[PDB]
Amino acid sequence: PGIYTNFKAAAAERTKAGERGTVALPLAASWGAAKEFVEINKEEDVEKKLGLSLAHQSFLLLRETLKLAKTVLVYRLNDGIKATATLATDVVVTAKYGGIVGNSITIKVDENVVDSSKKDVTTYLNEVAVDKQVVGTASELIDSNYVSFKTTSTSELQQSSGTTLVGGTDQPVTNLDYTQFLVSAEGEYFDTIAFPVSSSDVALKTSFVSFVKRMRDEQGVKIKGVVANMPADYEGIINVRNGVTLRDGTILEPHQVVAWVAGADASASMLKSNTFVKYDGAIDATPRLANDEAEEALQNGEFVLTFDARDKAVYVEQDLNSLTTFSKEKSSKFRKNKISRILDGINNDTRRNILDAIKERKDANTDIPADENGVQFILSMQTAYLNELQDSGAITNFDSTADITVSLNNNVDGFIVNQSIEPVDSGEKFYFTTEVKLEH
Repeated sequence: PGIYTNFKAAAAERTKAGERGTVALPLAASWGAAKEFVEINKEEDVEKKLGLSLAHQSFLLLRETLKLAKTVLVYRLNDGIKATATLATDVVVTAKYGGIVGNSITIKVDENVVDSSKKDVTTYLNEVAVDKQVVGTASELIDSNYVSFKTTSTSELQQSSGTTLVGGTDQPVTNLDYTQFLVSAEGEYFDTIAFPVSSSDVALKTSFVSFVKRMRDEQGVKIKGVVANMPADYEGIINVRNGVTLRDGTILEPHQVVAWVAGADASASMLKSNTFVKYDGAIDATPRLANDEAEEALQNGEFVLTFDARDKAVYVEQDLNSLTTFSKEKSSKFRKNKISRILDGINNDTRRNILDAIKERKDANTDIPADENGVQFILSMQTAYLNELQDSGAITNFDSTADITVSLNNNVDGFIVNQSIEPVDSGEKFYFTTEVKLEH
């Protein structure tokens, strides 16, 4: 227990096999917070939080993401009119959220059998009860995750056989909504973010790539972005090239395939790449690419899917990112996602594990001092982490001596952690320096 085991836990979490990553996915639904995220891990979550079944057509992309992602943070792009209706006598009942899902809501108020002085106000959603309240007066009605009662002066709860709400509607998705999605994305913890925007508007795709560039190289949060046909020449973006065709015959354009790829990158282990990973459910890659086109594509940092007629399944040609223009600073190695996932991860954990210890030592009233003892402490901690990654086989040739160093922020108000790590298969140690401030 305590900080220590947490640091090892971190690295251990990085190699653990099984359900993984959580990906932020923008979608349009007919029910929900609107301009806010919704966390879903189980199929039930979908219906309970968005009013429809996960099998609905509205969640096509969602399902594709869930094919490999453990968690999906769906953001409602749109919004809509809230269904309404007047119950018995002046009892305005409006749906909680906006959207056509409110039109499936229906309140049936009867008389109480265990007390003739009260009424049995129940709310239905598609002929299935979801909220029942046994109240005496209109005021005793407490708002639910489905309705909102408005008690007025002339309020009289008359028995009703079944009055249904109406007027629910959802306004189509505007390009503005996608911008707001990137804004709310700042306050969410996810591994990968998908941008299934239509290949039409180029501006959006650009503003998306910028958003990712900031998050990573400016805010320090090393996340991955996925867009279709968008050579951002940046190691933080995956450029999906082609699409696929599912068994049921449905055709998925590359801008849709991103949904899957997002979950694919988000679930990938630090030890395993995504090359030769099959796209479960896809019977063909449309369009297909000839050897020269493919070899060409890869050369340009494109994430391509190829159909293997032998095993009759489609798989990832190579887990690469849009980065093409390399250099002294960041070598070519940075295009290969495997090497990147290790690096990104490391850094990411370095900063969070340090922050946790900070705000944890503070809760015990033993704040980590900005002196030599503080440095040593953190150094010793990160070291445990680093070694763990070596043991789990994520990184090799790690010398606790000249590979990790910690110092003061020059303003003695934070810690600077410099480290040279080497991802398993890649003869090259990379230099990484993360700064953590005692008070953010």
